[PDB]
This record gives sequence, C-alpha cells and structure tokens, in this order.
Amino acid sequence: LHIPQFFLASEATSPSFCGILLRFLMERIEDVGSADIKKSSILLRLFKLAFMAVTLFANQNEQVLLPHVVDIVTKSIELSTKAEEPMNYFLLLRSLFRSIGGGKFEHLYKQILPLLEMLLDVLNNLLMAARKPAERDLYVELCLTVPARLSNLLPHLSFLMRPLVVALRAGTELVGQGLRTLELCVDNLTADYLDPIMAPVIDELMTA
Amino acid sequence: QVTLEQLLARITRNAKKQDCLPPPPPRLAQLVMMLNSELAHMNRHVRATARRSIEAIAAAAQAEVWELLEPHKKHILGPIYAKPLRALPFAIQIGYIDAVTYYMSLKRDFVPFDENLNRLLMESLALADASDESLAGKTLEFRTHDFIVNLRVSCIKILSRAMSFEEFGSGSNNPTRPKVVSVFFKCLYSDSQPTIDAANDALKAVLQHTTKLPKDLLQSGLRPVLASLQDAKRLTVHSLDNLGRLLRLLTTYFKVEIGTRLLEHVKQIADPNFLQQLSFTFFEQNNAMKVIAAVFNIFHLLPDAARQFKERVIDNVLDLEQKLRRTHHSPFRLPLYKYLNKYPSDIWAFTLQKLEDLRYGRFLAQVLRHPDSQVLRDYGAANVEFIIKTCNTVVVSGKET
Repeated sequence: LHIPQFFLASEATSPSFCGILLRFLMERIEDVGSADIKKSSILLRLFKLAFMAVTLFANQNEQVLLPHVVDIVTKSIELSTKAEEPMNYFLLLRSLFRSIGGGKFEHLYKQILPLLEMLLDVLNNLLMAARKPAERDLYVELCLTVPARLSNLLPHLSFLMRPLVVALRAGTELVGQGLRTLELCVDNLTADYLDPIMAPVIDELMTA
Repeated sequence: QVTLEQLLARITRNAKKQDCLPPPPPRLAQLVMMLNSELAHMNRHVRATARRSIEAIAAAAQAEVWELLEPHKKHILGPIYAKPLRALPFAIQIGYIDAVTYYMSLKRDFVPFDENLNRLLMESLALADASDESLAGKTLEFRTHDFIVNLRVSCIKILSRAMSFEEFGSGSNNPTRPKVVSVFFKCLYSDSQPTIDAANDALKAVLQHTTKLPKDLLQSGLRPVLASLQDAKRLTVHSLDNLGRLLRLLTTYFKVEIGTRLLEHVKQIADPNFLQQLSFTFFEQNNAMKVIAAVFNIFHLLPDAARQFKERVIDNVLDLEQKLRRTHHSPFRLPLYKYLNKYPSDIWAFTLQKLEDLRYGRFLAQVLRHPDSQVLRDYGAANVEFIIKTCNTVVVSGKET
C-alpha cells in the first residue's frame, strides 16, 4: 500500500494517479459493505488515500474529485440499505467529510443537503446504542460536519438541534464540536430569528 | 414478506375455486378482498406484495386472477374516478396510475373504455407532456426530481398499454395517437435514464405493432436530432446519444453521408496545437475527447453501407493516437473494437492485404487480445490456412521485408 501512497504524496504525479485510482475505485464501490474484513479494509484505505491526496494539493486535485463527489454520496446512501455491513458506507462518508473542510468548490455541487440531513436524523433516531453508543456518535459527527457554507446552512438549521443536544452529553471531541457550533450560531444570528428554532430543545440544551 | 409467503402457502393447502369466491362461508373470500384493497397503496412494496399474494392464491386454487378480482373491481375503481388526478400529491397519483395499469392488463374487457377512462388517459397525457418547472417547480431537490421522474414513467407506461388497444383513439380520429407518439419521442430525448428506457420500450413496441409509419410523423420525430448535427462547435454528447438511440430504433430509415459529415466534424475538432497541449496530462476526462469518442461510437450502429469507412476510421484513430503519444490504450479503442467486430471478413482481408507494414499487424494483434474480440478470433481460427498461405507467398517472393 505504500506505493500508491508515495505516488499520491509526490507533487509531480499526484493528479494523474489520483484520477486513475478514483476511476478504478468507482467500479468496486459496491464491495465496501461486503462483510469480509479483508476485502473492505483495503478499499476503505484506498479511498482514504485518495481523499488525503485531494486535501494535500487543493488547487490541482479538486478538479479531479469534482466529477465523482455526487456519485459517491448518492451511491453510498442508496447502497447502505441493502448491504451486509451498512456502516462502512458511513465510515467512508466520514473520511470524505473530514478532508474538504474549509474552502472548496464542491460546496456548490452539494445541493442535496435536505435529503442527507433528513436521512442522518432518521438514522440517529432509530438505532440501538449497539457496540456502545458509537453509531450515534458517527451519525452525530456526520450531522455536525456536513460540508456547506453557513449561509446555505442557515435554513435547515432545525436539522441540527437534536444532534447538538446529543453531542453536548458525550465524549470530549463531540462536546468541543457542539460548543463550537453553538457559539457560531449564537454569534452569527439575531434573537428573534434563533429563539424559535431552539424552542423545541431549549430546556435540554440549557440543562446540558 | 417471507413470513407472509409461508403463511399463505400453509393456508391454501387444499384450495378450490368455490372457497376463493363469494357465495352464489367461503374461506378465502375475505382474504382476497383484503389483499385486493391494497393494490392502489402509496407504497410500491405494498402493491408488489399484494399482487404477489393474489397471484399465489390464484395459482393454488387453479383459477384466473381476473376471475378472483372481478367481484371487487368497483372498490378500487370508484375512488380513483371520483377525484381530479391533477390535484393529488405525487405518491397518490403514482399509486392510482399503477393500480389502473395493472387492472387493465388482466383481460381485454376488464376495464371498459367509458368516459372516466378517457378522461384519466387525457390527464396522464397532459402530465407526461408537462415540464419540470410547471410540475410544482424543480428546485434541484433530490426528492422532487425523483417524484417527477417516477410520475413520468408511470404515465408513459399507462399510455403505452393503452396504445395496444385498437379502440383507443380509433373512434375519435383526432390527434390522439399522433400526440402519444410525439410525447414518446419527446421523452426519448430526456436527461433521465429511467424515462429514457421506458420511452424506448414503448416506442419499439408501437413500431413493431404498427408495422408502418406515416411520413410526416417520422419527419417530425427525426427533425430535432438532425437539427443539432449541423455545426461542429455545437456538437455535444447528448445529441450523439440521441442519434444512436434513434439509429438503434429505426434501423432501415437513415441514409449515408452522415458518417462523412461526422468525420469532417472530428477532423475539425482535432486541432494540432490543441492535441499537443492536451498531451502531458490525463486527457481521458476532457470534453473534446469525449465528443470524439461519442462520434466514433455511432459507426457500429449505422447500416451495412458503413462498411466502406473502415480504412478512414482506422487511419483517423492511428493518427490521433500518434499525435497524443499513446499506445495500447486510449478512449477511442472501445468503439473502434465494437465497429471492427461486425465485419470480420472485411477487416481480415484488409489487414492481410498490408502484411508488409508493421503498423497494421501490430494493431490487429492488439485488437485480437481484447476479451470481447471473439468473432474475429473465430474467423482467424477458420482462415489460419489463408493467413499462412499469404505469409508463405510473401516470404517466397524474395524481398527484404
């Protein structure tokens, strides 16, 4: 696995190898939820390497990733319903979201925010804690780090209320993320607009 | 669903037609009524389960589905005809249209062609003829787009089923059937794959059934595709895809010189400086290369008269590859292989005619090694004797090559 990593880290060859690897991976995307650990671990690692390569050289590799982003998101969401291990398709989405935080171009291509947020809320709502309440943590992190600009996230802000309350009573990382988000919302809004949004969960919010 | 299957299998062990029908009590009459009541639900899985269960019950009792569902057809038909189809939400409309389509397939006379059915069919035609912006506005949202696509598919399916009935539109003589065909053609050029497939199936079925086509209707259908093929700068992949679909549908309708015009367009697009700059990078994702590949993709769909462009296309592809410094691989190899695999005798004869040249035997060997080049391999296996004979003639001729 070091050979792809070495090729992706080098400035000269990173774009072409990233494109070739992405084209290859979008044909095997259906094996991510195969329930065989050896088959899925390698695919997930390859996807992670490609996304990190995109992160390293933003001004060169963003155009390589642009064609595939909508396909990746939609296919993951659609395939997770029939897979043997459907959590892999959300580990992949976590890897993707952790790499494009900041300022990019694909925020414009992301115009499926309501669908993704509604799906994440439904998944968060109906799930036994499972292997420790870790699925809840995964879905909350996916909710609180969706790639978008605050202006486009101002609507659909009621989709972040329950995950925020869930995050304010969790480990250190989620607590910090929730505090960051709440401070941002308080600083970048007016009371007459924000209070109605927070009314449904305000008691639990202040108690937490 | 599995539990329901097992229960139904168990309870119909010794079924008979008398028990599955109301008396002139019957065990399965209530069950059949309840299952039939769910055929117009707003959930597609529910409808599929209900129809599967009804078919399973009918098979066990050795009866016909129309026989079982005849008594209760009103319970489903009455509510559908009682409201205007244009005011309901998307899911209810889709369920209603699917229910009517399934009901009018059990037998020819199951659903009479009364005023209500005609009004429903006109509403379906109007819906299929509408625009995304008109249908509540397309905000680019995923769910609204999906609902619109599903509604269009359902409308196309119901209209296609109505086409099969010689009564529909015959007694009117008004532009109903021509309008249906025009709507089908308009849908065949959309940007959505499911509607494209539905329209293609409907059009091929209607073409097979009619066996003939008025000249004016086909001219109207074919005008839009040929309109956009008159300018190199405006050529796009979608237009070429539409042309390919039409060529696949109407086989013996098109004419020659379209391939020559396409080759002229290809020559125009392939600028030397443009290719020189396109080298040094992964050009597989460029738009111009995609357009060139789309143009080359058509030649395997044209009628047999296209067989005379083999040398031109091979030379074009080889020159393009030479300009880009590529070997063994390029976006143009797959359509070229598809085209060459249709004329094994011609390609083999042409290649053997130029055995002395090293630039063509290499290309043919590369072609044969692809997994999909099976007919060519069969022809070569058959004519290995001719191949060896010509090679022996060349070697015995006494030259330095």
